Amino acid sequence: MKFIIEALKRVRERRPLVHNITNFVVMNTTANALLALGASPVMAHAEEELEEMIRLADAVVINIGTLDSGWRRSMVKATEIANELGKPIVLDPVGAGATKFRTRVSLEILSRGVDVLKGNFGEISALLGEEGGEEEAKKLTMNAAREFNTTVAVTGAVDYVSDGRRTFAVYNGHELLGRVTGTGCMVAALTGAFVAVTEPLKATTSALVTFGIAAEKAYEEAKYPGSFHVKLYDWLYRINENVIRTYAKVREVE
Amino acid sequence: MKFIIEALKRVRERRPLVHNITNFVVMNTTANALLALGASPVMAHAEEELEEMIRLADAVVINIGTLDSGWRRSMVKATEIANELGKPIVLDPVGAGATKFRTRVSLEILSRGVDVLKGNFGEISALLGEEGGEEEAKKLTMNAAREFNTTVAVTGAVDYVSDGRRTFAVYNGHELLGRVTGTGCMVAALTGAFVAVTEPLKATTSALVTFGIAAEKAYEEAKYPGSFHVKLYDWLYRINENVIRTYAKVREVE
Amino acid sequence: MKFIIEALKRVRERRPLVHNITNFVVMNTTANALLALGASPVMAHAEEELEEMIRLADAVVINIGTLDSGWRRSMVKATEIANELGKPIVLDPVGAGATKFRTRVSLEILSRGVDVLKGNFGEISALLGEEGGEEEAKKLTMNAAREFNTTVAVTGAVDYVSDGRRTFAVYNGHELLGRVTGTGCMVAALTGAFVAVTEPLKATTSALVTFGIAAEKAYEEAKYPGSFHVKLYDWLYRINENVIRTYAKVREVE
Repeated sequence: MKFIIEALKRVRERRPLVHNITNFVVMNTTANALLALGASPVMAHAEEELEEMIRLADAVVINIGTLDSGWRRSMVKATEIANELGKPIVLDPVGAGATKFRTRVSLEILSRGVDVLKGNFGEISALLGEEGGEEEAKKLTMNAAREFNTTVAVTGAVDYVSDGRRTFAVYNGHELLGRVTGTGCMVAALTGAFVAVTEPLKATTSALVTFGIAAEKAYEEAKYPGSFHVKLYDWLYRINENVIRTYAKVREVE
Repeated sequence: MKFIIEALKRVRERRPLVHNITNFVVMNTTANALLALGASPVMAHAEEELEEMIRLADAVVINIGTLDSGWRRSMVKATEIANELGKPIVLDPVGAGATKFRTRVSLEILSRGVDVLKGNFGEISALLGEEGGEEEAKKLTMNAAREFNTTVAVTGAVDYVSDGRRTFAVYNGHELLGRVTGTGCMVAALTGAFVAVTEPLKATTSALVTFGIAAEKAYEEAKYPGSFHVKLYDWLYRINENVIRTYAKVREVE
Repeated sequence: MKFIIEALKRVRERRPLVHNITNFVVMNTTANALLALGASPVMAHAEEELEEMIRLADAVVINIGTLDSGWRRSMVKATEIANELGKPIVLDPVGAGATKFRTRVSLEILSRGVDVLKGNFGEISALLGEEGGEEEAKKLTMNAAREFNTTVAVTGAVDYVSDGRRTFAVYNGHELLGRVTGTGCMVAALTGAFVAVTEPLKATTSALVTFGIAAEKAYEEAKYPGSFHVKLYDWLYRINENVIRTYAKVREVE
């Protein structure tokens, strides 16, 4: 899809700085994913520097994977600062639905407003439920997008992305991603780079297609978890116009 | 050994959720080790969600590698919650004997009760000493198991595992593991998966044999630290009945 | 250069313990870099064990990449403890100049005294400016070294290291390092190992040459970010006298 190739080019030409207030398991992993793609990561959470860092950044990615009271304070404050400045925010509600704490904090951030909400079926369904696979996943994506007035992506074998009016289905990816931790978190981080250079719906769709293709390419070279993980970074770096043209599996729905 | 092949099969069929309250150096590393083996990891420490997360989990792994007062509180509380629910607990006393703080916290957790205590000679000897290589390592393993009323593993060139009555010696492994950080921590995390599906003595022995074989297989493919580390995950995923049958080096002692 | 080959040999013969109070993104990464080189890492920050850990260590590496009020307290206390004991300190002012918080904390640590200050042009220039490319980088390195009464390294395409009286230029390295996060942090950690066995100027210069060569060797084997990252550890382990003799690009300036 044309806007995907152009978005990737924009990310690499502009080299956006993506501020991550993320979890301990994906600190290095999402930073390297961003660098491989062509963006620049910065991980910071101290309330003493949140304003200056978010001012410096082009986008903010919030990941609650390993949150606690201290990080929650930083994440909520960051959301308020980013919204005041108009810096796009990407939220990955890791574990929402698993514990009330995660569901509560996710809704708290969503109440203030984010630009992209990205999670799996269970996480997004839990958020929409508390607040109030294909056809059902598509409906969930749309309802959540309207409910939270933002662009939502419900990831899965087939990913669905919607801003409430338009919807895209992404078929790229590989099941071995299930054996590498924080892959959805990598997508959230990459989305941060794309949203810095293009609107939310196209940015998130572009992130899913790009990462999904990288996963397919990585598997071609490595059939096992360890080597496969390494190849993900290789392909986030190597993916280009020709690869997207030949591997992209995405369509607009409805 | 037959119970090892069966334990591995059980881990992969049941896909247990292993809750880790661990150290910053091994967050990603132990999560990916668990995923490669066939289990599911979850890293969480917030006191606001410990009960719900431990309720969700099938086993709890505590690693004090980078502890502080805040994490200590979470670890002790987790131990009390897990014991009330009957969820097996694996403790890796990283650095016990190196600082009083680590020795103290380890004994505090052991006093409440764990199902598996796993560490090297120095760590376990320090715990047994404060509380109160082969032949000496074997005796240490046994005395510690009776002292702390649990299954203990003293890792080394040859690993010893004992529940106080029975003891096993594991000869699998490779010295290059000494050049990859947190490998013992990987074993503790994997033990969490095994203990969710089989009793402590067999679970820990199975974890040591499985990881030890993965280390041997990884070295066959990679002779240097970086590439060797990557291959560990590949083999935790590839190891199967035939590999265990042909590579396992384990025997019951006494 | 002869003192580099000898320093590397000393690191591997003595296997120094390098205490790191570092950032979340480089926890595993710097630990494995140290192990590959031949040193032993230990990551600890709890005020309850700082004294015992620094007493145990041969050098202390402080990295403010993901600091907060809690870690700042630990870092400042560690600096005071290390100086009282005479344990060499390496400071990597990650992000100094980006936020006042990072600049402030860096200067606070520098005021108490460190043995090696290592950062890029922007970070060191911000510290020297607040306190008060080649020719300019060289002048910066020298002025900063005299200003902070320590050995300073301003990293870049060409690295400059000076203790205020003597200066060295390092030409080794590869641009792909820009696509792997925390590479400068890896150098700071390695410097911790070298400074434990040789004086600051030679230790830092040796660290830059060794890592720079590892980068060149890694690129020869891997042209993409993921695989390249893995090969860095392989070569920190494989580099030896012959490789240094044939690849080293370093000279004393002035």
